[PDB]
Amino acid sequence: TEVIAHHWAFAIFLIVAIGLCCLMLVGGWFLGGRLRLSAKFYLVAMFFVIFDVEALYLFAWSTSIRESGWVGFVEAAIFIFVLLAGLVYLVRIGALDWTP
Amino acid sequence: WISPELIEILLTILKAVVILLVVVTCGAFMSFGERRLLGSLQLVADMIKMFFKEDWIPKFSDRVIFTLAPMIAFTSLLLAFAIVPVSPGWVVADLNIGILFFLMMAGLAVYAVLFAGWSSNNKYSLLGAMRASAQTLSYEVFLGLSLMGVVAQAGSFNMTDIVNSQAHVWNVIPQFFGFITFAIAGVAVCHRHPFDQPEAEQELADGYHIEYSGMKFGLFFVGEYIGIVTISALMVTLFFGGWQGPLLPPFIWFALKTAFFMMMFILIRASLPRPRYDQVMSFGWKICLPLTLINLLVTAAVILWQAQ
Amino acid sequence: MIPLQHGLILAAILFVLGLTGLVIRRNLLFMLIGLEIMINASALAFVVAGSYWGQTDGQVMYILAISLAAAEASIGLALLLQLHRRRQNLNIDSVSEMRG
Amino acid sequence: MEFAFYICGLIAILATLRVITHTNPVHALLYLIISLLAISGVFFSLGAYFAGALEIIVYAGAIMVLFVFVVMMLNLGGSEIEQERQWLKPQVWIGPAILSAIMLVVIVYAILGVNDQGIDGTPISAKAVGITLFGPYVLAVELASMLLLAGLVVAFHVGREERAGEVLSNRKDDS
Amino acid sequence: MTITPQNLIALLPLLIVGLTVVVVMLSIAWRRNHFLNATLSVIGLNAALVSLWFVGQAGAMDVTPLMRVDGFAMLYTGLVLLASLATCTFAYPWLEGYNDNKDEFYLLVLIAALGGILLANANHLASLFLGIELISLPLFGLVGYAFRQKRSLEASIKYTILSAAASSFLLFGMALVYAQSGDLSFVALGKNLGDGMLNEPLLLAGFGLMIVGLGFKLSLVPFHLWTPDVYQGAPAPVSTFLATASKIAIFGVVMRLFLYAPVGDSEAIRVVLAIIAFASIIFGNLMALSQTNIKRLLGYSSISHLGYLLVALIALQTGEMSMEAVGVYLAGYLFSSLGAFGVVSLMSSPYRGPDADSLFSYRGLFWHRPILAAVMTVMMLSLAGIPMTLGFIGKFYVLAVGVQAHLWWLVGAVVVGSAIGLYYYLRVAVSLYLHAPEQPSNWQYSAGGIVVLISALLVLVLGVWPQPLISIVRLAMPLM
Repeated sequence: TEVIAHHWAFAIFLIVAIGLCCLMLVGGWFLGGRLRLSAKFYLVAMFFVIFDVEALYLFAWSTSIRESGWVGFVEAAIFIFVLLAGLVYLVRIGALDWTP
Repeated sequence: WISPELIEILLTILKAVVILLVVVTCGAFMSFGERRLLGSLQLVADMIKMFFKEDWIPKFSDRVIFTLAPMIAFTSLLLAFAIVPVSPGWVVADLNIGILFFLMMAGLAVYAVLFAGWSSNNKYSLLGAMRASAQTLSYEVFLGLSLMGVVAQAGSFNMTDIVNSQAHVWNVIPQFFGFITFAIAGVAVCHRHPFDQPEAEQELADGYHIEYSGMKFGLFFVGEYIGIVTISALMVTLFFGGWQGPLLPPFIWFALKTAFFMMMFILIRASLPRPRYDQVMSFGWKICLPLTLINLLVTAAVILWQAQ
Repeated sequence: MIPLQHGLILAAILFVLGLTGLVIRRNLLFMLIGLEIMINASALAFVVAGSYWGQTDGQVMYILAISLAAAEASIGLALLLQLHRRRQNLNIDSVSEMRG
Repeated sequence: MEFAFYICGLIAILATLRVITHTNPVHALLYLIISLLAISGVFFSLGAYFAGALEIIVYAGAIMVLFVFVVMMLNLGGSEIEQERQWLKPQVWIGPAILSAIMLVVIVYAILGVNDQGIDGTPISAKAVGITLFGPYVLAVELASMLLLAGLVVAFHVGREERAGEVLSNRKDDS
Repeated sequence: MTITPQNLIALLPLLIVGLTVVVVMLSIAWRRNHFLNATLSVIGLNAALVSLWFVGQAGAMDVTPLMRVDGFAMLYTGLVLLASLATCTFAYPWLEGYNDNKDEFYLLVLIAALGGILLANANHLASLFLGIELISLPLFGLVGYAFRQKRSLEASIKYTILSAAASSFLLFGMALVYAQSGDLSFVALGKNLGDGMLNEPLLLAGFGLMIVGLGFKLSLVPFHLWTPDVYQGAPAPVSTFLATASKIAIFGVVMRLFLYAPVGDSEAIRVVLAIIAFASIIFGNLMALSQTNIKRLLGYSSISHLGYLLVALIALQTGEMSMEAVGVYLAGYLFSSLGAFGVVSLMSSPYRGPDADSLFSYRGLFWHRPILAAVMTVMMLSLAGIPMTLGFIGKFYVLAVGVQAHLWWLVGAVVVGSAIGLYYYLRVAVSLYLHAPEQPSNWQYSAGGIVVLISALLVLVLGVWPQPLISIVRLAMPLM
């Protein structure tokens, strides 16, 4: 009898936000009378994807930080060490600088 | 059919609609506020002019994603504001994932830039959209870790638990590295001035705002500013004291701190120049990400040390 | 409230549609799209299986599924970029130089 | 939260059906985006809040980003393949469809015959996933980090440019 | 459950392989050197072997719900480690004439060795899935390492797409068996059932989809169509690795799954694998008949050898010696395929650019390199189930296991398949001694040479005297 009201508020918020944008767009509408980009952009998107999925393990670690003891801290520390080893490998090879 | 449960539910619906209108008018009004800091009826006049103008669909484009890119740019970072609590009894979303939802919205924010770049049948606009999208990906990768510093300090994702863990000490002073990384990531993702218009190094690149006229351009024009005000709300509710103050009412305190942080954003508009693209990407990949990972490890050791 | 049969049938239908789109389409990009559809369908089936028994192992298997999806998407898109840069076409029936 | 689950599943099936039988790929990727959103809503309706938040964070916030990034990068509209229109020919369309539909009917016959206790409540938050992610399942995330590192190494080694230029016209066999 | 300090001893080969992964990666970042990175990888794998000896000095226990370490896990870890060592020693002369970077190869080989060790130690469904994916995904960049070449890129494309499809199949089947049985452990996949209820639809269909995925990963029929193209397109050390170590680890986790789970008593999965093994042996020996390329022939030979492994696996619940037979046949098959693919790698070394077509032309091999021809024909004798070689000992064990549990159809299939197989085996053996129509001083080429001749001496000695192999296989017994 409170979370149902909160879910209803979320629903009307979403529905009336999209409805406001729709009515705004149609009120603007009603009145008045062979190449290739690159490969480094794909590489930086792939860096974002892989480090975001490793950041997912950090996301799930951050909620259970206290309930897992020092052994969980050690495991997340060696996880982050592997992550930073990959990042510093990427830094040192030269695949991370842009140089336009 | 008069029942007090229906009255309370309708009052909650009224709270949702007034917070939506107040955040929309806050962005619209301090758009003019920033333009004065660089006449509140001038935005009403601008809205009338934009309403009484024809939206141009290009004849080489399609009528779906050309209009859906401003849809994303407005509504994604608009519903990002549903997370923010302004008071113990004036919140619209009390769901458990109070940080992951903002991460969803920031992840979907890149869709507007990409879809606008394809929708403008123009190679230069496509290259500019690629540059902007690469930048915002390169900063939203560690946006999550900058939020996870405070998340790990406060335990759960719920913003109520965040602002109740801010009772003894605000999270700005133990985690200043998380604060500056989140400020940098929020500047870059919302396309604020230093990490803005990456077409400055190539004349074969153009903006994605071009070929947008009337309402489809006004959607971006108000969407970036609703985004920066909800990023400021995220910032205060995470690192500063959410609704916390000695004497003045909590919503007054929240409004004062939000206003303070976007006058700080006006100071950002005034002070620093725009760095080069290679420097921006090299910064966001080499300095910010190891620093926030080290910040997470340090706050883990701290919160596991004094755990008694 | 929700039976397991309906959720598993939804996941199975998604897996069937992803396999169908993987087979019937000649484009490699659409083939990768269908592959991610089957990966998401198997992940959805694992989520329903975990949510039925009340254990958290289904969500962990979902995390492993999306990690595999991320890395495999990165690898497949790099291979797609190389195939476009070399063959200048994405017909998967064109690269069939290996006869029996 | 049952009618929301059913409608999210129905529009997910519809969205992926328009994904499978589409012509230009950016609209198919958009349909897959709303399909992933619907499956995220399904995940939310079953108490797996972390799973749906993850689908829009990772699967719809990073993976579809990679797909549209590649598509918007190398400039396919499906050129020289839309005009052929092989998938909208029937002699190729009956075979795999009825084969994989035979698979569908046999696997949903295998679905039935299991006792129905229903999807319960008690939504599993990220705290439970955290406490069972670094307890019994430690080596899962350690070697998953190793697996993601391997995938990054593979795709970087395969798909880099080897040429200088932020605008490149297509040469055969890379000059 | 938590991991005690004494539980770190059984974890030691995996930790050593991960430590040498990060050490090799930091050495690539700091210097980008070839010889130093290859030496670091070899030193890491050797230290992992000494760590395996240290594990053998310690006990055999369940480290986590994911992994249980015992003699079976030690044996398969050792086999995968020495196969990875052989892959590195065959890959250094091939990478000596490579134009692009040549250290990510060692990084991916080390990560795939880690995945093989995880599959050897896998006591869990998540551990099984993660192990086969950690094997599959470095092999994408291993196969497509020579992505300048057309055929390697095509093989990488085919392997990546089909492995993604089979991973989806395995994941959906694992989801189905998790929906049926409320535990992801191997030992608790049918514990909630009993009194003839074990043949339930959901568990059987999920195990069927898992069978589909693992039959892709073991080149079984009719999921074997990826085998010859992937063997031919990939570089010869990559073919060596994905023939020996990947398939050894995947069959080891398959045997552990079918031993620990109580679905081995089901008389439907057993019949399905009987049909699959029959068709695998017969079909692979049939399509290996009219083959001129050696890599496609070795791929079909691998299909037949996993067929022999599968018939050795069918009688696991009755023969009581099936694990020992599988271990002995895998040692023999590992050494024989190692020697054959080592000859293939040494004769196709260096890379010599992507423009030149990398055909083998094994005819006349004796007249310019006699030792390579000798070890190649020794391995060709070994793969045929011919005596004075270890492959005959493995075939004898497989036939004894098949005839102990009265698998008459499968025994006849093994006999017919071996009789068909020795045709092209001895055809290659003769052709490497004929006259060539048309037609090495480095230390590491000599290292590959002593590796392949040590493999030849090993198969000859264990063919004329297999008793130490039987003693070290029977000493490694899993906890029932």
